Amino acid sequence: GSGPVFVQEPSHVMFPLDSEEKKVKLSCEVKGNPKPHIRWKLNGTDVDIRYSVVDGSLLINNPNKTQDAGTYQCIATNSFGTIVSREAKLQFAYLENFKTRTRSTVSVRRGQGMVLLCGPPPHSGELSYAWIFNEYPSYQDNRRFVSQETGNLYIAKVEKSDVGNYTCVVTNTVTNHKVLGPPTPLILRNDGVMGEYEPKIEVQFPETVPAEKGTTVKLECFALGNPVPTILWRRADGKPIARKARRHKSNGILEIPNFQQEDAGSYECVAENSRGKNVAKGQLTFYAQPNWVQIINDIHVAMEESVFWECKANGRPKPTYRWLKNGDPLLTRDRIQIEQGTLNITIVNLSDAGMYQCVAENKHGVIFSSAELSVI
Amino acid sequence: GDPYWAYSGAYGPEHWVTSSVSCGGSHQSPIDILDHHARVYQELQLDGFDNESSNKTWMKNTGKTVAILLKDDYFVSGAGLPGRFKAEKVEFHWGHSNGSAGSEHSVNGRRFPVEMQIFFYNPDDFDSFQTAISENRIIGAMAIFFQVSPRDNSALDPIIHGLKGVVHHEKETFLDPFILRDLLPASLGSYYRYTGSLTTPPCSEIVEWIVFRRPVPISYHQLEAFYSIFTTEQQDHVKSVEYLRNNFRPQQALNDRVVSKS
Ligand SMILES: *[C@@H]1O[C@H](CO)[C@@H](O)[C@H](O)[C@H]1NC(C)=O
Ligand SMILES: *[C@@H]1O[C@H](CO)[C@@H](O)[C@H](O)[C@H]1NC(C)=O
Ligand SMILES: *[C@@H]1O[C@H](CO)[C@@H](O)[C@H](O)[C@H]1NC(C)=O
Ligand SMILES: *[C@@H]1O[C@H](CO)[C@@H](O)[C@H](O)[C@H]1NC(C)=O
Repeated sequence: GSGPVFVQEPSHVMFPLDSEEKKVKLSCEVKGNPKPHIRWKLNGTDVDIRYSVVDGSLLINNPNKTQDAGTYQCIATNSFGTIVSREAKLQFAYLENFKTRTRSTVSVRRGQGMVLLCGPPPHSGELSYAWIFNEYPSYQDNRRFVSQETGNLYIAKVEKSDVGNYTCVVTNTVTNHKVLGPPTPLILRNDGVMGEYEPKIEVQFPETVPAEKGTTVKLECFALGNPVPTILWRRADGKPIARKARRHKSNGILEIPNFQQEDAGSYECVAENSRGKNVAKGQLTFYAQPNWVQIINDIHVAMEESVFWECKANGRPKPTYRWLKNGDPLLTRDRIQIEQGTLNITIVNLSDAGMYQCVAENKHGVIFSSAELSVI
Repeated sequence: GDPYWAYSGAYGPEHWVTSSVSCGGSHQSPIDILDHHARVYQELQLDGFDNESSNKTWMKNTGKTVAILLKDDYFVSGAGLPGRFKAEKVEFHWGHSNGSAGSEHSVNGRRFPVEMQIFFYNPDDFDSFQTAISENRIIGAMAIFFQVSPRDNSALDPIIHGLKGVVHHEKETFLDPFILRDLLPASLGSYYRYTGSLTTPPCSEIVEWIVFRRPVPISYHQLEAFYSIFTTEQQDHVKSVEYLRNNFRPQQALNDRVVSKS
């Protein structure tokens, strides 16, 4: 005598495309008496079973990024009612080789600012970047900087020592796989030296930066310029940047670890040289996905009694709530008062028995809590 | 869709046709205008040109030129134009130093240190300049020459000041108010008219050109502001910061066309 309870609710799955398993598993193990029946959704449409389903879990033979990558959800039902799972993403993590195996020789003038473009191949998963210069890691400093967002190598002011071969090294942070691009041979063009000029901020952080609680948020800023620009980070409001923040040696990346509310607000990067100044500005806005503070628990109640049920979640922006009964949205009606994360039933009847879900959500995430109302 | 092109190099003007086939047309711009070959038209009327520009008007370094996005209503009619034309933007062409040749058009072989162009569309026939471009509709263009002068032309002050604020590719700035009329020659009486094209890819042959005969003055000091502009260029997997200089298209053959002269 019990409605469905999640034993193994769908979790995010990272499948390495060049794995050796011709199969991936999406879990949906549920316990009830009677034993629940289970169905699967993908991108909001039903999975009409090379798909297999064992003990509620969706088994895919021959996974294929194209047909299989997406957002899954399961729904479990027995005679006592229905619950819906959280969403789970199935992700294929991969990194292709660079296609073209050949770079044209490029020529730049002494004193000139330039960017060597990585042009990373098709991939899925977060990438990190390094360059190789004449067979040795390319040294970074105030004059040379590698972006971890673009993977580009920025050279503020080219000097004679920069002549040689450059290869971009790209690493998929999920599979730990590395790929090398074709070397781009670079030479001095023997016209003049480049004259002097204002810094040009060539890579920078966005005007608006969502900054997730607890994570490390990374801001970039680097400029081309002759003389080589200085890069300065500050908060517009004059408060000191937190000491926990880390600066890249070229000063081109500010990293704010364990991001918290007080770390938010407007940041500025100032690039300056003897010829002028430019500034990149952006607002970091703190956010947090919802977290359960109070869930609903099973209720056993008798006819004509009343019922008050409440769930509570934190998050930023502050979560709103909505209710499901047996998977369908439940709103205020006769006998049943639904107000944010609360449900009030004045006089219980037999028809009220069912599965209920209290849902908490903001822009950034949705969470579910589930319980059974049973009547006697 | 929008092929890379530049004012020199492997993607320079001689090579535009390789990716933008209309640049190879026979009704191309710009041209040298030989006065003795131009034939001899309602009067040119300007509307709105004397009004002060609004604070919303702004300037952008596009990498090819410095552009002024006009936010007020300026209209031109007459001079053989079919109906009324409204101004969309202004763009500039210049040399390298010391008042070197920077114009696109010339008159009797005479080039000028700068050429300013104003681009127009018929606002009644079409709801925007970009649609006009899309449909290869007729668009209007005025070409105004600048000529070296011993002292600063105060009328150019807000434009020169703006140039100082957009040294690099992609920089933008608002401008101090200016009188569009005062960037045109003192005498509007003498001008030439012909049918030609955009002087940049895609080189569409949809342009009614109004080339004013008399130049507007500019000092060597003011010119320095144009020469101080930078752009960026591409080579295989490299982007570079370069002087923006000599940003003009070479001249093209008249072919079957005649120039009219007011
Ligand atoms: C994925 O599907 C495409 C066509 O939809 C197919 O060409 C490709 O081989 C598949 N990829 C893998 C790794 O099975
Ligand atoms: C599901 O939606 C995502 C985009 O949100 C898309 O990337 C993916 O290819 C979709 N999967 C299917 C099955 O079409
Ligand atoms: C750099 O490497 C290229 C091949 O990638 C080679 O042709 C060239 O000689 C190297 N540069 C020098 C001058 O050693
Ligand atoms: C609904 O439940 C709340 C419990 O917080 C109670 O105070 C309220 O009186 C109930 N509403 C009705 C209509 O009885």
